[PDB]
Amino acid sequence: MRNKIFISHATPEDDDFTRWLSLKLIGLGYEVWCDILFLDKGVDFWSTIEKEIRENTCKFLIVSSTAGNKREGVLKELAVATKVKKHLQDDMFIIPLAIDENLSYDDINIEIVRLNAIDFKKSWAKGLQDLLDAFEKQNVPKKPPDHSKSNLLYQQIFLHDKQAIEKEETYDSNWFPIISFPNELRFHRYDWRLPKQFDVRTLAFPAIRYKEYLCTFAWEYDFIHQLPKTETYNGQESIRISTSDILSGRYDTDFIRNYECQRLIVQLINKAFELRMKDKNVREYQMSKTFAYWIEKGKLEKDKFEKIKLVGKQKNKYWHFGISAAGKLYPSPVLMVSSHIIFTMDGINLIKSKSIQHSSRRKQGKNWWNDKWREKLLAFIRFLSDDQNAIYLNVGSEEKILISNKPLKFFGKMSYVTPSEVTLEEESVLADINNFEEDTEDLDELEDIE
Amino acid sequence: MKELIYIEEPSILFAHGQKCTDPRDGLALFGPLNQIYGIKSGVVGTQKGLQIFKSYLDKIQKPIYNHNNITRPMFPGFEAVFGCKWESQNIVFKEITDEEIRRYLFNASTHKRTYDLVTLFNDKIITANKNDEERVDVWFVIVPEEIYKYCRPDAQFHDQLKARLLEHTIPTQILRESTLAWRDFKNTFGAPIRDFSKIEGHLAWTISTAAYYKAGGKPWKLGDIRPGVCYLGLVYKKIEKSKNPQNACCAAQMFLDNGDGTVFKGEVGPWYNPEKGEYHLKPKEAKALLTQALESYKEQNKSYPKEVFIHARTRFNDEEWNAFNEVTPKNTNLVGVTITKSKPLKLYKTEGAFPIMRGNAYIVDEKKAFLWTLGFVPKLQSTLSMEVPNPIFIEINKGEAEIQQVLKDILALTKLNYNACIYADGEPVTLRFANKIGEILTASTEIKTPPLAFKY
Repeated sequence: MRNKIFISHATPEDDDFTRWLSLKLIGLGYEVWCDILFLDKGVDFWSTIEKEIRENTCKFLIVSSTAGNKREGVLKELAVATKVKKHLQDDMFIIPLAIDENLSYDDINIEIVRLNAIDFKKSWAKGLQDLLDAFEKQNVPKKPPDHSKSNLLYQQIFLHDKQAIEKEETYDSNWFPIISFPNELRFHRYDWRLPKQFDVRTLAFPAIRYKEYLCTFAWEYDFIHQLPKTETYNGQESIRISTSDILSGRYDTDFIRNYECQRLIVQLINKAFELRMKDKNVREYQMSKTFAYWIEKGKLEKDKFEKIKLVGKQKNKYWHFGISAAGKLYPSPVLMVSSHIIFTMDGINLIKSKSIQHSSRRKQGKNWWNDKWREKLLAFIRFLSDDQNAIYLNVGSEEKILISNKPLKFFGKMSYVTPSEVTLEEESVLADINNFEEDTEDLDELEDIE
Repeated sequence: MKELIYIEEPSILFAHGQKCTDPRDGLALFGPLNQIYGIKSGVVGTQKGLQIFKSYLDKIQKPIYNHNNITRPMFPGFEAVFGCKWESQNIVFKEITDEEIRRYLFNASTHKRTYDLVTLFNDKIITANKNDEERVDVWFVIVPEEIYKYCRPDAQFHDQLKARLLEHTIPTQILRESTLAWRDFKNTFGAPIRDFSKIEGHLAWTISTAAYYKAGGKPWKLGDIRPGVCYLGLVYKKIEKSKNPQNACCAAQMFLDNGDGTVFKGEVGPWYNPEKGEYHLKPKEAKALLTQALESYKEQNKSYPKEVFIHARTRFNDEEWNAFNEVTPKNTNLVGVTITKSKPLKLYKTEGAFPIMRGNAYIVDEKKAFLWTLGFVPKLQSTLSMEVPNPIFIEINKGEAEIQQVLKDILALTKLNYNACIYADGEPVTLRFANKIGEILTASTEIKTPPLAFKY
């Protein structure tokens, strides 16, 4: 006969049921009162609760839970409700809801035992239907259902502190820019000088076979170190294109188009990086297409470079951080660096079974978040650096490529607020978050990446 | 110092015309878009497995809570979320007593073992649903944990069983009692094999959502879809069974705003190229498949389709696009988009441990972009990606289309997935089950499959 329905609960403990009931009741049209919808409020909250109980409610239905059975706030609001029920002779003003399956009649409150409770522990829908028909059978005021109100309240209460905010912040990529390039790229017409059966990529300097020519950044007489009878070669028949011209794209001729030139330069960059990694006192690991490079045990100050552990123990084996490089030119000349983890017994003789390697790589990276990725990657890049702020790729005797140490700094206009340390239990459950059905082929998922 | 663009979360539509980002919260607050009058479920499984199914059904009505309940919300109960009844009274159970199971466990060839088990399950299902008039809404086939444990590293059960029952045009759902009663499964020292005590609520959520979708009901759909637009994507598979490698299988997957896609089978053709690895259809069968999909849309909507958004992890040559343009009418926009996730562009944060969001975009040109479909979620206060996310690289291979438009559309399309009730999945649904649907196709190749919904 009054205005709105009111419900109390043990807010610190049973918020799930109160949430469900409140949104389901407001969705059907009943104007609900509970402390859940009043988030970010409460100084004299008890006074407001007492006022709305006294003169702003027709219903008061309350949880009957072990936590809420003896809570002081629940007890005091229940006492105020009993006073209001004594005032208004309606004996159904108090509706216990037995959602708790281990609260017998012995420990239920004295003035709640004799009352008739509607069962919610069997199923919330059956209890909701019982409450609805009870509301109808003493003419509880109702509004036509409008779930728009439920949507508005749910997003502005349970989703107000967990939304992306508008403020600019920067990130850190693995796209390392190339500071400078050699002056020119030269195709030499070795012809009879260079045998076709010989594998060009095995040469000391980066050289890849293009038709009958040989395209390198080196010099014609620079390559006489390992292969003879090329001192007779002349610099006239060789064709040189300025690197800035060929990479820009404005260069185009019947000999070579701008499409294959960039791919050739990318392959040259990859080969140069692979050759340069030979003398950087790192160890190599073969992959499907590229190579990975890591640090052996005992090659650093307790295997730590600038307070960062690139190598660490785990159970009965060792893990080492490693990188793989691959160049690209279209969105400015950059080098992608991909981070991987390589497993070993102590510091040498990597595990022959790559299956264990890739399987336990996930369990070794499960506990490494953004910081333990970026810091290790930057530490590895700084370690591989030779001078202050660059890495030198020796392509020629006088020509070398410079790769900047600092990667490109992207920035986004949308940020958020980092919460407290919540991940502690995640790694336990993401080992099972793929086990919700376990039907998906885990082995095929890894193979599907290729 | 490059720029980044954030695309707002695409809301999905629920019952009573309600749209919200989280499928679980929307379902629990408003229910599925189209209600149904109950799930007359039929279950095939062992007597003990039948007891597991009954116990789980009893457990569903009572609420289930996760450990944190902030990243994996609560489970109110079946009739509380869906407004329909499904329990152990209106149940049509088929006796598959383990005597025949131990007879069929005598084989040693894993392929033959899973094949014969799938045939026995298929025969039981078809006999049950054709011998009598009891309309079983969903056939919940519960595989004993021994069967799958001894027959799992075709070899998978789900793909071939689904292929057989779609040949028989019959809905089904595969479940495991370990997924159902993990508490009853323990290792040597009594610890659970898979501790779901922290994710029990989400387990019930995903099982309930899959069960409801399999009953002909549509849980949700994209609520901010463009008027009169479809998305016809594509899936390939290589048939290694044949001695000649070039032959391959293809399948179109057409998705409307509803999210219940339609799979059109394609004839076997020589498209596997061992040199480059990117497959291309010959013009004849490609145009045949495109005409089939176009006519399916025409009969399903009394109008021509407008967006054959051929999504693939490969490229299309010139003759494929010439054939597609020839098939499509003049007043139709044709766009072929290549989507891949192997390009390393990990954007580590400056400080902290929580990675970048899901939904950040990086524009490269007018045809290529990077979309972050993994990582931290502001609402979930957690990360869908396990480690630092790697964005998916999308590229408009051919045709003219705004890059932000296709970015938002592909994000919204990733938001639509019924087989697993999660906030989102990184790969698009058109490619989510690409491996699964490809294995379904290669399981039943010579069978002529008419245009049928994704639930089969």
